[PDB]
Amino acid sequence: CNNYMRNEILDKLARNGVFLASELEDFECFLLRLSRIGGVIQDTLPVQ
Amino acid sequence: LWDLLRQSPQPAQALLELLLEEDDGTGLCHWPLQNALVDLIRKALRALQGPDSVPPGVVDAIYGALRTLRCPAEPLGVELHLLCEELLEACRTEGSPLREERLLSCLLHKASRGLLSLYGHTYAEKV
Repeated sequence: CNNYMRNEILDKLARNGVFLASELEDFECFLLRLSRIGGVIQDTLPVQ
Repeated sequence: LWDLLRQSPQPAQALLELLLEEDDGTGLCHWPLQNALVDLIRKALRALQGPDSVPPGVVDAIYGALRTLRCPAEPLGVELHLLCEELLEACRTEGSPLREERLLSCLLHKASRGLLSLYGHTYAEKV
């Protein structure tokens, strides 16, 4: 789709864990995924 | 069109990425957009610097405008270190919605680690 739709939709993919590593390599997408949630970590996260 | 700052990090992120173009070089094109969004955050904060109640945006739109600011590394003007010290000496405060802390939380990008170092220098200055 478009760009914002992609950010929040892969965000859907990731708030639960669609394990696709392309973004995690993708410097813009990787930085977004790690830190853009407020840093690369969380409290007791959905990525245990 | 500054309303996508709050609207979504999907939206604020997409606007910051596409409006100024992703130029991977020394080109200074469309720096006014990042500077103006930086200033929008700067207003939202400098105004939050007292006891006034923060309306909607100093909690999402100030953040989006700031995320739209590539006030980058390399030798820059007084604004980069000034806003760096702002976020940092802001992390030396509380009560309204700004700091260097959530700043660092949601402000890890290509044009930001060097500004973070500048924030270190000016934050030693503030402390």
